[PDB]
Order: sequence, then C-alpha cells, then structure tokens
Amino acid sequence: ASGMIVTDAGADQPIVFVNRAFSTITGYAPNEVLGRNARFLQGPQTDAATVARLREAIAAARPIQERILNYRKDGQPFWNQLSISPVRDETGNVVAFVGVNTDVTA
Amino acid sequence: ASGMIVTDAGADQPIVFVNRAFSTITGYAPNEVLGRNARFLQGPQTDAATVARLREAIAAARPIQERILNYRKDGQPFWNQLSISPVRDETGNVVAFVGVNTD
Ligand SMILES: Cc1cc2nc3c(=O)[nH]c(=O)nc-3n(C[C@H](O)[C@H](O)[C@H](O)COP(=O)(O)O)c2cc1C
Ligand SMILES: Cc1cc2nc3c(=O)[nH]c(=O)nc-3n(C[C@H](O)[C@H](O)[C@H](O)COP(=O)(O)O)c2cc1C
Repeated sequence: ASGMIVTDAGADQPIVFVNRAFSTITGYAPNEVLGRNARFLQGPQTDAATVARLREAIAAARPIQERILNYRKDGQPFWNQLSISPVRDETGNVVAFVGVNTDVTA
Repeated sequence: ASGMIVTDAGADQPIVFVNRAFSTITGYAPNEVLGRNARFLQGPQTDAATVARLREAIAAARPIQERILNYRKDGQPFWNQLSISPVRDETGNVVAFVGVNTD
C-alpha cells in the first residue's frame, strides 16, 4: 500500500527505517537507503519549487504534503504523494521525521 | 534524549524500529524488542486503567498520552512519559504507530 520513511531529525535527516511498501514503490532495499537523505529519489524532471517547499518545511519542522516526481532505483519515474510530519516529544523537541509515500502515477 | 518506538498498524502492533534513547531508557537492545508488542515493558504495579486507555486509543487509531509505570530489562521500575499517534496516508489508512518516551 503506502511506503513509510523514518529519518533522524538532524544532520540532513538520514533515513533510519523504511517499511516493505517503500521497497515495493521505489525498488530500493533498506540496505541501499539507510544513512542517506531521501533526496536521491529526485531527478531532472522533479519540480524545483516543490523541493524548495519541502526544504523550508523540514527546516521549520512543519508538516507538509506534496505530489513530487521521484525515480525508482532503475530510473523509472513515478508520482509520489508524499506526507512528512515531525515526531515531537511532550517538551516539543523533534525526535525524528516520518514520511508516507503513495504511488499516484496510475 | 526521548525514546521512539515504531510499530506496524495491524496484527498485535509488533515493534519494527527503536531509536538509541529507547535502549538508554529501557536497557533493552533493538534485537530483544523487534517483533514484540511493547506491553512487555509493563509489570506488577502498572495501572490497569492506563493500559485499557492505551488499548482503546490504539484500536481506534486515536492519539493518546499516558504516564505509565514500566520496567527496565534489569527489572527497575521507571515512569514512562508515553505519547502514541497513528501514521496515516492521505486516504486515511493507518500505516504504523509511533510512540515517544519523553525525557
Ligand atoms: C522523513 C522524510 C521523508 C522524505 N521522503 C521523501 C520522498 O519520498 N521523496 C522526496 O523526493 N523527498 C523526500 N524527502 C525530502 C528530502 O529528503 C529533502 O528534505 C528535500 O529534497 C528538500 O531538501 P533539499 O533541497 O536539501 O534536498 C523526505 C524527507 C524526510 C525528512
Ligand atoms: C507505537 C507504540 C508504542 C508503545 N509504547 C509503549 C511503552 O513504551 N510502554 C507501554 O507500557 N506500552 C506501550 N505501548 C502499548 C502496548 O503496546 C499496548 O498497546 C497496551 O499495553 C494496551 O494493549 P493491551 O491491553 O493489549 O496490552 C505502545 C503501543 C504502541 C502502538
């Protein structure tokens, strides 16, 4: 169904966990993405304005939803319905980010 | 630093990921918690009414916070400042649960 990406909150948000659906959608195994920023999913037809909105939202730890053009490991484009939210503790500290991916290419 | 627990949405919400602080707080390594329901952290003096509120919130995929008595691997009791929220896709399907153990 829907992919899930968990990243660290700091140091440019390296991936720390992906679910099985993430591999189904993107063609990447966990081994191939752990420790990397998720921006490797982008490529030349990705909308720069959309990437800028993601960058500013993540810097502010503000939830954001975007439809963004991404690329499978072998280079096949797909439309990623992407929702990112910070994970906060009760003091308001950001512990992680969680991203949900749906392939909406259909 | 605050602990984080990620579980699957269905079956019995098995743990699929914990952060470093989870191990600092609880004394459990990832290998000894992955695939288990987090209820193993509970013990003799855990408040049953608190557990029942968590049970109903998870069943309905509702956000909840509880201060719950838990036990470290070595059996020492500690107060877990626990907050749980569902992770949803845009069609409203629950993909996972995320728990935070606030430091
Ligand atoms: C939890 C999380 C999941 C993300 N998932 C994706 C994704 O699936 N596709 C994507 O293009 N970018 C994703 N990103 C965004 C990139 O990692 C990055 O934040 C974005 O490209 C903007 O920053 P940049 O301009 O430094 O690349 C995700 C970010 C986070 C924090
Ligand atoms: C993501 C997540 C994290 C959880 N973390 C804890 C925890 O740290 N301590 C705890 O006692 N219960 C925790 N729980 C709750 C138990 O897993 C379980 O839902 C609760 O005991 C109520 O269900 P039960 O009556 O079937 O045990 C967590 C649940 C979820 C979904």
